[PDB]
Amino acid sequence: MVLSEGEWQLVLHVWAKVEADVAGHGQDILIRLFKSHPETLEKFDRFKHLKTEAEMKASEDLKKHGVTVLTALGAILKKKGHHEAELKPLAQSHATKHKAPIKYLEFISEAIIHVLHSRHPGNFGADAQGAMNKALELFRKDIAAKYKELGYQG
Ligand code: HEM
Repeated sequence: MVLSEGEWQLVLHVWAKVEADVAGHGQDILIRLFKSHPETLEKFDRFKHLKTEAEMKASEDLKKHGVTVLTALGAILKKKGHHEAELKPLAQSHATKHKAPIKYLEFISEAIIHVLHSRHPGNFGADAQGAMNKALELFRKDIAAKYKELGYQG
């Protein structure tokens, strides 16, 4: 698929606001994922012991991982579709080591959209949400194709 320039501008305009507080957004997104879809927590040996939202919010480790996650995603989005090199090591680790199914990438996608909608209503109207959804769908499609080349699931 291909996004237009005007779609990429909508994506990077809201992402510029996210980047004012990467750690806070990273925490909100992972906590949303883990509360919405508790099954995903089981993939993280590092975090699986966390019982409550309160425990998640107080974890320095979870916050650090949120920063890692959003920094990797932010680098991919700023490539505006030209992200083949950034995607390769990410696909390899998530297919072979972490075993992160496409369905769980859908779930974190939903979590990202929820948090941007909650925190940035003025810059995340319907057209901006549509552009962010397309960017994330593009990401998932390209990662699924690499999963296939690497010998993991769809
Ligand atoms: C926007 C989607 C995601 C991005 C950009 C992302 C990014 C990253 C990065 C950069 C790392 C560290 C380096 C590496 O191991 O590749 C990592 C590790 C990891 N990811 Fe993801 N990830 C995403 C989605 C997921 C999902 C949905 C799952 C599983 C439900 C997952 C499970 C893991 C695990 C288990 C680790 C290792 C954590 C640890 O023990 O240090 N990832 N991810």
